[PDB]
Amino acid sequence: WQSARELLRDWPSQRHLADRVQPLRMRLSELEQRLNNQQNAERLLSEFCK
Amino acid sequence: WQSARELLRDWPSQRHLADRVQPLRMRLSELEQRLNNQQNAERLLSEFCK
Amino acid sequence: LIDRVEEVREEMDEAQEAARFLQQHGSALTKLEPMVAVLQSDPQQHEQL
Repeated sequence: WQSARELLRDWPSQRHLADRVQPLRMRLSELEQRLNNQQNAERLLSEFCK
Repeated sequence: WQSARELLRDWPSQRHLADRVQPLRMRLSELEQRLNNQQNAERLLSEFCK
Repeated sequence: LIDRVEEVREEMDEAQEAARFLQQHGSALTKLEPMVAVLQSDPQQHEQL
């Protein structure tokens, strides 16, 4: 009884949160460019300082 | 009976999603700032085109 | 042109409505949830039942 209640507790949450996957895809892709460009500019500045 | 059943069905979802208000709040704040940046740099871009 | 602000703002409307309602009735819902089935048994309907 208790376990099943916990399962059906999660189930609403499960679908609701899984809906967000695709937004998260674009989010992660977009932040990747932050990573990449930060690294690139780090190059550039180090090369200049040299 | 039926209305109560539906209420207790939806109530989980409400709890699941309520916590995200602030996670949502910073999210939209940052997103809207980004859109403002888009608009602003767009105006600058158009002024360059001029 | 994503303009996600529409979607996230709508999500905020939903989530803050939800928090408001939870504050509004949270105790009431918690008190009802243990004995919800009683709603199916009206005392006279119990005898006709």
